[PDB]
Amino acid sequence: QQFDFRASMHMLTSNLTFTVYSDLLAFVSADTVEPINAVAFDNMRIMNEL
Amino acid sequence: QQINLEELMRTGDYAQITNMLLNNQPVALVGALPFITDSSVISLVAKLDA
Repeated sequence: QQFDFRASMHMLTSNLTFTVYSDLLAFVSADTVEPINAVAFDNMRIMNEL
Repeated sequence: QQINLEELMRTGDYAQITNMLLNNQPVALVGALPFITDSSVISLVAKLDA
């Protein structure tokens, strides 16, 4: 093929400046009550024989 | 309004308090508590208590 400039010159649509994140989750801050205080769908208290 | 502290540190705090504090809304707290005495009026005008 012969070469024709015009037709080979294309413009470019590119976004600009990302920052890709993996793992995710991590951003989650989470603690836990003290075991002696649990509950199931029940809501009364899992493990309740003092 | 009110919020039992005993049940708070038990339940695990649902940012309920966290929100009210953030947003500034008239509120109360309840239970055992450490008082702290001050003098030099100053302190007050400066509104330290907040």
